[PDB]
Amino acid sequence: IDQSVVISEKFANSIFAAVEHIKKQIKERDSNYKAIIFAPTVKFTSFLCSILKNEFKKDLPILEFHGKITQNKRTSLVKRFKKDESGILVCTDVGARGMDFPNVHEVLQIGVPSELANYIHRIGRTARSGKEGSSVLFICKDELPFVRELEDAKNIVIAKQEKYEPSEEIKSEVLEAVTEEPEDISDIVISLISSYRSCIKEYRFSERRILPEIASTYGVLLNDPQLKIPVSRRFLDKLGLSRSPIGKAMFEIRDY
Amino acid sequence: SIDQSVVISEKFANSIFAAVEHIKKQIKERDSNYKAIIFAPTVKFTSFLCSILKNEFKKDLPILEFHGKITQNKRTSLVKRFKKDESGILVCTDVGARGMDFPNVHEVLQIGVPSELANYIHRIGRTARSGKEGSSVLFICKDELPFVRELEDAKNIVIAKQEKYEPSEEIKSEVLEAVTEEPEDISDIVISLISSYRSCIKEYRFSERRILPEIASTYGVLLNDPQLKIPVSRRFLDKLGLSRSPIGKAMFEIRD
RNA sequence: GGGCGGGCCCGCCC
RNA sequence: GGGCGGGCCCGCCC
Repeated sequence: IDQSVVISEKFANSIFAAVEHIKKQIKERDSNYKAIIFAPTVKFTSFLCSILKNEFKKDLPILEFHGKITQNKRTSLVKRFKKDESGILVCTDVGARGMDFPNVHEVLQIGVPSELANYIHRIGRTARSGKEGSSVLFICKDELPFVRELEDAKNIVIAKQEKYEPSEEIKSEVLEAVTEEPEDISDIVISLISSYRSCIKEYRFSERRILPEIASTYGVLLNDPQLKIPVSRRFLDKLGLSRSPIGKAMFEIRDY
Repeated sequence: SIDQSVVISEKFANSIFAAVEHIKKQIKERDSNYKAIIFAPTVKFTSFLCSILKNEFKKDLPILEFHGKITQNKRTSLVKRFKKDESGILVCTDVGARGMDFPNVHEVLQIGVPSELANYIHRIGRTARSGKEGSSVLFICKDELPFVRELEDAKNIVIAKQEKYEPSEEIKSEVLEAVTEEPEDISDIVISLISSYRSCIKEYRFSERRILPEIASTYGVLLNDPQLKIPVSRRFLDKLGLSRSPIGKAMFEIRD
């Protein structure tokens, strides 16, 4: 397994990095690309499918797959993806139940996994039964402590590292194809905020840095970097970031 | 070291009385030095059992409620507490088993069959530990019996002591009077049992035509009107998929 | 001791 | 789509 890790300045930029990477692979392989792309939350998984569809609906079949997909539909698109020699399966850390897919070229990871163990489980889906394979972990600056934890804990090193700053061209291409409304982007980012908040201690993250960055994804996606997430003073209490400067950095109070 | 027995009652509901009587006896004989685990199929039913057992033995013993929908903090504490207690009854579902090794447990009671054939073993493991003696009592009803035959054929276990049980009018009144729950709650409770039992029919070779009406009849029995059926909407009956079924007519009273 | 919310997943049934 | 049971991680209040 040829493991690599693409670091970006902002969490959001991991999205672009991934889209670009996919475009390159499709061009080189003439649309003979079959990859699994993992995501931290269900809402963010669906969000990724939209983008990937708007980008590569024509070239590849984009498959959404997570816990909140009904069992019938889950059984059918596992069978389908087993058959497909081309397509991208976007999913969360779903159970291995019957997740043995042949001829998978790459496993992509946008953002760290919920728990340290899953990193191993994810890359297992490629380079099996003799075939070659690659893994690409797209993270941001503030997620880095995860890689260190992979070594100290599970004793795994990622040989190839690389920085990434997105072109103004790619940012516009992606964001333009985003049809979701602000209320949906908020739901999406909040699910990320909660996910990342849950794995701070485990990955020795810096709360004061990581949360604001994740939240900033809201503005970045709505093409207004300095626009913060609108919430009620009550909702903020419900998150427990009410009297916190981190909260003032992440959110815009609107209780009037 | 495990003295296994099984008390068969005519109706599911009667297993409740059988258990309460059993517990009273053990308390009398042991002068309240009784420590037992009593397993239950659903959460709501577990809580319902705690109410009864509290009204019956709050003075003599500590009654502890323990299931998946108990918050992790409260779960850590009452595990510690029960480990320490030399007297008390833990009412729970097939929870855990993350460190569920409780010392000096005298009996494991089981009201109704377990969800999985395997769990029967797991449950009785909690007694007769590290040399000490222990006993198991399985309270079931006529229609659950196929479970015992399945235990032999599959798991190759035989329960030596059997006993048929028909409750006195005295005990029925003692228990039911202490029940503070309202009819809407008794409906919620029985429905959880209806669904639990419906999920383990094929596995235990139960007769749907017999077992479900019996479980549902628990509603009347508890409200002291044996022929009173469970009130539900034609919509709710469709949600369960027992709409055009005679079994549904036997279990429910339609109010569309 | 009591109350409440959030992220991910698994098993079984209709 | 719904139901029953369960696992892991996180936050808040008294």
